[PDB]
Amino acid sequence: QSPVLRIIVENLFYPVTLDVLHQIFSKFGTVLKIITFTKNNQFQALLQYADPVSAQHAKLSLDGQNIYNACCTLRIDFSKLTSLNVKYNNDKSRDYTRPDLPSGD
Amino acid sequence: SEGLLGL
Repeated sequence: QSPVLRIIVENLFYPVTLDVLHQIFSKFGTVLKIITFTKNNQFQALLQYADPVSAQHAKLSLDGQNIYNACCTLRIDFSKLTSLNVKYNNDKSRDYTRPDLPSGD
Repeated sequence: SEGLLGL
């Protein structure tokens, strides 16, 4: 069981920030790190919980759910990554356990 | 298609 989830937000008709993902996923556990990126022309993210069960719970509860009315559908799967490496704290990545990280470069 | 949060 992996504590890291791979997330794709489809039908992105309104901006979804890293902080909004933190808000939504924090309901199911302690979010340690989040990194967002664009691939295959889709907004995606990797999110790490402290507990693999929290990841499982979030996937069951949130997969296929819209973040906002009529848009921003979450597609969630487990990642084989056992943890995440975050270099910076900014709009694209965040390590909630390391407030000392630079925002870039 | 309701959402988790409001706008």
